[PDB]
Amino acid sequence: SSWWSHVEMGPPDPILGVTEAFKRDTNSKKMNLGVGAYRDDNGKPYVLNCVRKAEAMIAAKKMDKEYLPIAGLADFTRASAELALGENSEAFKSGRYVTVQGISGTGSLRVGANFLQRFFKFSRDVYLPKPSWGNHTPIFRDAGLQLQAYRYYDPKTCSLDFTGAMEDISKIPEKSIILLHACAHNPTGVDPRQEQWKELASVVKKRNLLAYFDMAYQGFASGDINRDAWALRHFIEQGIDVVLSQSYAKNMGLYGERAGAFTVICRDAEEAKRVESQLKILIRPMYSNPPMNGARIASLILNTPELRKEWLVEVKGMADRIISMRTQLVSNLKKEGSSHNWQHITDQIGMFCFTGLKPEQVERLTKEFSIYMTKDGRISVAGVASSNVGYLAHAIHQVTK
Amino acid sequence: SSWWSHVEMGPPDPILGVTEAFKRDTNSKKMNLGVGAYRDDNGKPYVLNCVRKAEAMIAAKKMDKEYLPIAGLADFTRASAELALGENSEAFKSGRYVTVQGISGTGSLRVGANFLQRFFKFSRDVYLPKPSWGNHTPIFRDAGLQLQAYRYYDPKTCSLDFTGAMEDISKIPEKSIILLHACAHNPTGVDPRQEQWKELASVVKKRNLLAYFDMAYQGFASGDINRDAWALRHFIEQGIDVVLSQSYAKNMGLYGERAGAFTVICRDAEEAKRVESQLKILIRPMYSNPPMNGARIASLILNTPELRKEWLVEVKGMADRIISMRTQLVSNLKKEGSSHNWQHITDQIGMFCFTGLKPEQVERLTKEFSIYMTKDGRISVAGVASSNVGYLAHAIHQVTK
Ligand SMILES: Cc1ncc(COP(=O)(O)O)c(CN[C@@](C)(CC(=O)O)C(=O)O)c1O
Ligand SMILES: Cc1ncc(COP(=O)(O)O)c(CN[C@@](C)(CC(=O)O)C(=O)O)c1O
Repeated sequence: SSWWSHVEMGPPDPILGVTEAFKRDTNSKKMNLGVGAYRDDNGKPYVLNCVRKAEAMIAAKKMDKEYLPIAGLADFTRASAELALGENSEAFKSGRYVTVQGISGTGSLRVGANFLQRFFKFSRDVYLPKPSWGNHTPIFRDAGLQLQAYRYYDPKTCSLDFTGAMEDISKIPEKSIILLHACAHNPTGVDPRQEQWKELASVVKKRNLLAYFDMAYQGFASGDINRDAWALRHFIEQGIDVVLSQSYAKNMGLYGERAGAFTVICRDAEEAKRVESQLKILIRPMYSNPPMNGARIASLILNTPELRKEWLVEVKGMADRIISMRTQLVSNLKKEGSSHNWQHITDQIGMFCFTGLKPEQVERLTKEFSIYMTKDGRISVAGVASSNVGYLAHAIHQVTK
Repeated sequence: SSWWSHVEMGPPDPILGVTEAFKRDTNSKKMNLGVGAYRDDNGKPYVLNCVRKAEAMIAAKKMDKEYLPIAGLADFTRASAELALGENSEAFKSGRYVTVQGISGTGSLRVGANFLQRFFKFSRDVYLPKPSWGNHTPIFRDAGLQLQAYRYYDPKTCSLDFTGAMEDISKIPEKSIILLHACAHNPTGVDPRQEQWKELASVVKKRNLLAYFDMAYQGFASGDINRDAWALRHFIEQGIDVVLSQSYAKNMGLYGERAGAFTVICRDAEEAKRVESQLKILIRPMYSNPPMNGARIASLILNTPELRKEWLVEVKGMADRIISMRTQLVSNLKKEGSSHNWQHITDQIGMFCFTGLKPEQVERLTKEFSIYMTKDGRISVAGVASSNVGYLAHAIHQVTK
């Protein structure tokens, strides 16, 4: 017997594990529609133009690789706050916030759950939608809080169960924590309507719950960043002090560089100066300081007028294309002769489609066509190219026929 | 009352907090001898030549920014294992290890403490030397283990208390955890002698303790990487299955890029395949996947024959210079007319000197000369340039006179 003879084999990740499996397939026509990762119309990873140019200035500049403050690059930190909040914003104009650079959305989400475990003295309960992104569970559980659920999706009608959500939300105990997805709900692609949001805001404010916003797709829901931050701002402007996590993994295609941020909306500037210190105390014994590259890239872009403009034209370009892939898919399904209603494909927003396929179908998909998706029926439409939309339509159809 | 009205002001970091304070000083002659960060002889951050060239190949190559497996870049991962272990090594040749890319030394150290909290079923006790690097405490405490201490430094004689260490170590309960610094003990600069190491190995093996090695200075103790890994290898070759954390922050000057790795020495290749899965399950809900840049740089260097050679000439160059700064300092102290014995300055190895200065002296140093060090009397000699060795000697002397 050794030290680790009792450590058993744990399973591959529900999501990430798909990329691993995909990797090993020898089928020349394999498609990885597992993770939410953008591909150009050639079905090739796409590094944004503004990104290529921002990296080049960094180089040109001959910058050091010295340790960053515990909290991250100030410029990035500040530029994020702003991207989330809006320049007009009183919250931002008053400095009543604390933004800390995190290890992308995941890392921010975690710093945040660990902050909460430590200082949220009113409850240990975090409420997640049904369904929610898989990683939300272990992130919160590992940080040490309890998990709960509120109704969200209605698979019978392929949309938001608003009456059920309102009922569940209306009964969450006061001062509990609720996780809401800012826009492009994962894995559903169905977000509450503006009017619906106004209503949720009321009940959240009414029940005095702490709103935890996960903002991983700003600019992917509508192709417009300010429109994507509506709901978030609407909440804060209603007097709800939220906490939020931002990812630059998809909107900037900085996936493996890992750039993100965790923000806390406080009552005052002084309150923020104290939350800040405790966040740093939290981060220090975790990874000490954050990865500089991704943050340097982001910041140069966010803070360089022409990089910001180009960035926005590119975020528009990526959303339009997913749209053109959605369109083409449904169209192909009818063309293959599909008797099914594929309306949700084009109804849904974001990088995926929550297709409704059963596990046997997902299974057949992988094995007969070398098409990889998650077991919940979620496909990354973001990863389809003009060249294989036909192939997918066909397979989806065969296994559905 | 708000959400965070009860969150109090926590203090600035013992180490990192020094850089912050340093930042704000307007004294044109200020020196930051707080953190262990290398400066060239002009007292300027130094980005290694092999680094500048490896970054350039990355660019030239026009590589993607796609998500990395949960465990890191394989090449980096493997190249690390090797750097730690040696190519000859049976442990390495047998594949009885698991190396996971971490967020530098800190992040690896943490993934490791969280793994231990989760799977080390024999104790919750981690033994640290007296003194140890400040961050070791909160890293382990936050991960959830208990902290203990074993005697190490003897301030009366400015060296290792070998008889006291052996006594303390000889009584640590079986299957407990002990943290040992591979080389260039922080903040002491005094490492056990080869013969001393052989002896420690015996008692560790004898008491059946789990050896946790912190390898943040490989190549900084002697200017030779294989010599720096002696002790580590000696242990494993004695049959001790260690766990270790590596940082590329100093030896490669990748500070803010954050490249590191956590390794576990297992009994078999199959045991390693199972520890690996659990490590991934651990990492996933933490930061999901690691920062690619630093790892890409490291790997290209480690795995490119000519980059490895140049890298080694540069690691030699950095160690020699610290040595020349140590020499020059003591020399200057006598020249200023110091009545004190500064022998430890040149006796000590690594990036610092554990000077012995009292807090009032440290305080006067900062305020009258704008020279920043940690309160424990630790100065980063690595940060001295030919141009200010005189200034430091003089100040040290005034405040000591
Ligand atoms: C809702 C949501 N939040 C946070 C994250 C975290 O991403 P980051 O740590 O890379 O910033 C993701 C990632 N969703 C992806 C793209 C990736 C993943 O599973 O990690 C997905 O495939 O669902 C997400 O979908
Ligand atoms: C013994 C030891 N282990 C691990 C680390 C972690 O460094 P990394 O996370 O940057 O890889 C350091 C850093 N020691 C420094 C340089 C930096 C610090 O305090 O974080 C020091 O000034 O002591 C260290 O001294």
